[PDB]
Amino acid sequence: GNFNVAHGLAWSYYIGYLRLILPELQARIRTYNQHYNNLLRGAVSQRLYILLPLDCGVPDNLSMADPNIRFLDKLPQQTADRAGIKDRVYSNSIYELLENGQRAGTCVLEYATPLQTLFAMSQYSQAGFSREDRLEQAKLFCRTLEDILADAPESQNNCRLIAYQEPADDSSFSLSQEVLRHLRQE
Amino acid sequence: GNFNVAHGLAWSYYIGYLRLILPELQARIRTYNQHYNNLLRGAVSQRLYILLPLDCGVPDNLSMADPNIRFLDKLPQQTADRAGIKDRVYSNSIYELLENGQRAGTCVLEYATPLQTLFAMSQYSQAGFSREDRLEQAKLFCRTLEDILADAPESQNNCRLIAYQEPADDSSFSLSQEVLRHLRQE
Repeated sequence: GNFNVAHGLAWSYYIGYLRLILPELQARIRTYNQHYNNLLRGAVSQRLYILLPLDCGVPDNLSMADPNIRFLDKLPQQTADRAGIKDRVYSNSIYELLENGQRAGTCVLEYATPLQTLFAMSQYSQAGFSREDRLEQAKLFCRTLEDILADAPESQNNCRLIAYQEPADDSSFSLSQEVLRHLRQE
Repeated sequence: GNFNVAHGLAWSYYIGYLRLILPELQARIRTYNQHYNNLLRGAVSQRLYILLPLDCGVPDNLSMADPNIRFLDKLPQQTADRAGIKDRVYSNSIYELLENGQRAGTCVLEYATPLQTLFAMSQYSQAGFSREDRLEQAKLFCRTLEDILADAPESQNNCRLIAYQEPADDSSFSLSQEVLRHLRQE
């Protein structure tokens, strides 16, 4: 009905990023696990885990968001700029999920960048954007994003959305646990 | 009413790019004209000219779109990553507008990137996006973009939108002339 900025954000994210990165994602993780060391087999997960914090807060470093999340390595490149699409290549990060001072899991992990736009709008007066407005568009962003992936060809299979909202007060939340739950699940 | 992907695209473009680049645009052009050579005064225009082709076609190189548009130089950097915003710095291009094999004008010039998303959607089956759909969203993108700039603080003053549509057949159009008209105008 109204403006609904989320719809545009979701499509740009998929068309301009997800669809270009996802196809070769499995291969780049295979390279890290099997072809970057002859003494050990890597155990990096097979999917791109996309953090979708409804509050749209996106820290520069994951560890600060949670100490139990630690940067491990850069996802190896392919490498091919001219495969057709061009934007390639892209920088991606592998993280180890700590639990009891012990590595519980490992995976390529990142926030949904468009949420920065959402966050920035709410902090921009001319936008007339409130907290609830941000939440509304954030939820919407996820809904339309997963709607897109469903119609996608296996792109949904190389990818998983981790949407979550933290309580406002007396808030006990563990990002790593949230991710782990997802990793562990399969 | 409906999805209207343009609204999101316009806001992301302004919030994530225009608003970060525009503020220091005047200074970077002042640097090129006055502080990059002690033998001559540069004559680069004072505004960022944004190409808004309604057909959403965005060539890698401007000259191919028109031979009379020639890359001249990179817009000098500031340079400051941590001014608050971070994405900075950004690469920008200065172009000379030829006319009769003679330089008629010179300015920092670039396409509105989000139009690539529009173009890409129309070429994506699952989107259910037609030519007219692309045009509709393209026009909409410009409308909401200029709506944003109007409420902006002088950002509109350091910037100018060049929206244009080319005829389908027997099409005689000169991009350089279009830009020049704009430059000349002031």
